[PDB]
Parts: sequence; structure tokens; C-alpha cells
Amino acid sequence: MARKFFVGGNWKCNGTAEEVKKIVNTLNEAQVPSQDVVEVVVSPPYVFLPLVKSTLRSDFFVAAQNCWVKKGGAFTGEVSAEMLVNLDIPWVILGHSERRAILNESSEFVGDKVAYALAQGLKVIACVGETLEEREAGSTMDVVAAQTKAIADRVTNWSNVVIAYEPVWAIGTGKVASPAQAQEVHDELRKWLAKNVSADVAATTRIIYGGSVNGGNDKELGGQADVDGFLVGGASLKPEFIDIIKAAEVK
Amino acid sequence: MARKFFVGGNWKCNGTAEEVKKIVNTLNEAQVPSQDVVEVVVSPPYVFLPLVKSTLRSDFFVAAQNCWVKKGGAFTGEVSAEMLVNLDIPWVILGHSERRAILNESSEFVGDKVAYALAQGLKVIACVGETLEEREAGSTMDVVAAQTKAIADRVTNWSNVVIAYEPVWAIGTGKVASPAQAQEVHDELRKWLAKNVSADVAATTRIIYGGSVNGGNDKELGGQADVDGFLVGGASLKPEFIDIIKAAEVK
Ligand code: NA
Ligand code: NA
Repeated sequence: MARKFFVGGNWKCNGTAEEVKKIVNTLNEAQVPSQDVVEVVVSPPYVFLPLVKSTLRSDFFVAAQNCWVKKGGAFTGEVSAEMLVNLDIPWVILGHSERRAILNESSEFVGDKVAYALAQGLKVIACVGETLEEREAGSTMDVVAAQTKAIADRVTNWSNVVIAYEPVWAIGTGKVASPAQAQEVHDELRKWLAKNVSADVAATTRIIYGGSVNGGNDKELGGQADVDGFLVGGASLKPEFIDIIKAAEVK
Repeated sequence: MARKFFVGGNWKCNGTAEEVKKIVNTLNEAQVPSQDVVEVVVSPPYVFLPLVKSTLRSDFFVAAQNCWVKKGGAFTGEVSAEMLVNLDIPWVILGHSERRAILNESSEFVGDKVAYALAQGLKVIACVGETLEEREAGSTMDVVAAQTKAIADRVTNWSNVVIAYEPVWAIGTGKVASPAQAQEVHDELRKWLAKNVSADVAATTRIIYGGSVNGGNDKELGGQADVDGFLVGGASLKPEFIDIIKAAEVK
């Protein structure tokens, strides 16, 4: 069966109560493809998770932007997976490029987080991706495979995992990634999954594109054979996010 | 004028919606010394900040357990100081020992956070403290002074700062800190402030004790000349927190 298209919206470290209410109302009024065609997840900052979950349309789902690596306790400032489950938040983003680079999250730390979140029943958007220096050194797939392997070594069931490929090399660097360049990475990553996990896991796991997505490239990216959707950044705060969801429709 | 006694409760990475409602109700029913005698701050995880702020008695105040180092934006998983201001959360804990050690927050990173939070109007509980290895090497005041200096170099107004000394050496190590040992550190730290900032800042800044505080030591600690209150850990989730607040009363 064909993989269901997946559109996640990562709000990042943005939002006020007033803006969140406007964003949620615009999402609630949106008219998008059916639940059989597209799965939509939105990811507010921690402090807005209860507000968004309480007010968002029930056919769109909520994700935290991170969670802690293990059971809660004496970890000042952290939010545990079981807290998210208590608040009925079904998804979490883990290993985002900004946390790997700025907050120095290692590939093994990310892998441990994925395993713990899955064990607590959360669904996970697990992020991977290489920098410009890594790409220009010829290391794109070496890096992406190593990041993915640290997760795969700790995952026994991929049902509740979506992989997001972030072309960090093409985010704020002056380089523009083409749909063909996205497809090349997604294809090679899926082939890696087939060999290192199983053919079935490769065929069924969504691999979503986490680069710049907009009206000029969303249909072109979404129609690539190994691109199963998007992890959207700044447009996720804006009405433009709705048009990105609509790219799931192929009439 | 005498420094107003200060009792903060750090819930750490603990809580469910049901438990938070019970904790808040118990605080709301508590009968404690007047606002002229004691200032009380409670610190839930990010996901419970709106719930606690909306339901807690108006004479107790709410703190976040951390915030980001600068303006928000592309910092997946982080919560900015301006978000906390938008949600009417007046306080933040910064530099907690667990974030310095487990999350590798450097002294300069903590200092930058303190400065940014203060600039956005937040009040700050700024935490310092030495490990057992540091203490046994003779480095207690070297470490505490260096941590404090990184903050002081970035602070021009201390009005909205409270310093918390955490005896990390006596937390989970088999060593028990005495009230005299707490007083020694607090006195030396205040003397450092007098020389490196000003006599007025030393005389007016609360320095609270962040070790183990309970019915067996709270009056003894609180009565020390240079101990101005407590940053409480696990008891902050429990009715025992109320008896700790009551230690502010010296009849
Ligand atoms: Na596709
Ligand atoms: Na005292």
C-alpha cells in the first residue's frame, strides 16, 4: 500500500498566546485533502501544547519539538515523554538539526530519545541531515547513514517513525536545493533502510523533506518517488502552510 | 532594610495534570507568613506553566525552570524569555546544577541567559555550586566565584536577581551538609559580591540555600546570618513545602 503523505509544521521558538489562537483558527477553517490522502502534524513550543491540543481540529495532530532521553525526575528544565502522553500529545520531533548543532545533541543521544519516546507510545519525527561542509567533503550519505544507524540500532518497530531529511547545507547558506537533489538523498536513504533494516521497513516508512518548501517547489518535491511529504519551518506559522498541505493532492 | 526571606520550589521534571491540580489546591489552602515576611515562587515544567499561573493563589509567583539565551526564532525545542513574559510568568531559574552538569551549560552561557532574561523583565534565580571533587580539591570558592563572576560581568542591575547556592557535593553523595557549612559558603559569596560588585549589592541580594531542606534543618539554616531562604527540590511537590515556607517566621 502506498505511503500516506505526511505534512509536519515545526513552529520552532515562536509564538504568543494571541498569535497561536490566530494560527489555530486559520487551521480550523482550512479545507484540505482527506485523512486518507494526508496526515497533518503541527508542533508548537512546550508552553502552548495544552492550548493547541485543546483548540485544534481533531483531524490534525500535535507534536512536541523535543523531549527528554529517559524517565523524568531530577532534570531541571526538561519535559519527559510520559508528560507528553499525560497531556495527550501524540507526536514528538527528535534530532532536529538545530538541536544537533546548537544544543550539541549527539547521534546516540538522539537515538536513545527516539527509543524512549516510542516505548512510551509517542510517534516520532526523527530528523537527520548534513551540513554544507559535510556535503562539499563528499560525506552526505556517510553522515546521513551514521545518524540513521544510531537510531536504527535502538528501534525494533518502525511503525510509529517518520524520518525527516534536512538539507542543512541549503538552509541559510546561499545554496538552493533542487527537487532532484532531494530525491537523490531520499532514494539513497531508503535503500540504506532496505539493506540495514528490511525491505518492508524501507517500503513503508515515510521519509519527508525538511528543506525550504513553498508554492514554487511543493508539487515538484511531493511528486518525487521517495519524498513522502514535508517538515515545514517558517511557513508553518502562516496561511501558506495550508497550501503546502494541499500539495498532497494528485488528481 | 533586612532582606526578605525567599522560598522557591523547583518541581524539576515531574508532574501530571492531576498531580499539578492537587499541588496547586494544597498551596491555595495553605496558611503561611505574610507577604512582608516571605516571597514564595513555584516552578513547574514548561507544559504546566499556563495551568499553574491560571489557578495558583495570586500571592505566590510562578517560575520557569529554564529559558533560551537570546531572542526566539530558529531554536527548535527552546522557550524564549519573551514567551514567558507573554504568558505572564514572572520568574525563571537559570544555571541549575543539573543543566550545568547534564546539559553542559557553561558559566558564560548561563551568564548570557541571566542578562537576556533580566533585559526582558524577568526575575531570575541564578544558581551556582561545586561538586564533591571540586570541594575535596579545595576549590569551593574558586568554583563558586568563577560561576558568579560570569553572571556578574553581564549584570548591571541586581534588583531582580536571587542567587541560589547548591551544595552539589552533598546531593546524592553520602555527605550531609550542616547549617554551618552552608553559612560559610553564603558568607564568602556575599563577601565576594561586596568586593566585585558593591557593598550595597552584597547587602541587598538574597542568597538562598539549594541543598536538602526539611523539618530537621529549615529553622537552623534559615536563621544563619547569610542564608536568606531556600531553593527546594522534591519537597516542593509535597505538603512539606508549606512547612518550609513557615520557617521564614521568627517570632
Ligand atoms: Na512522493
Ligand atoms: Na537568615
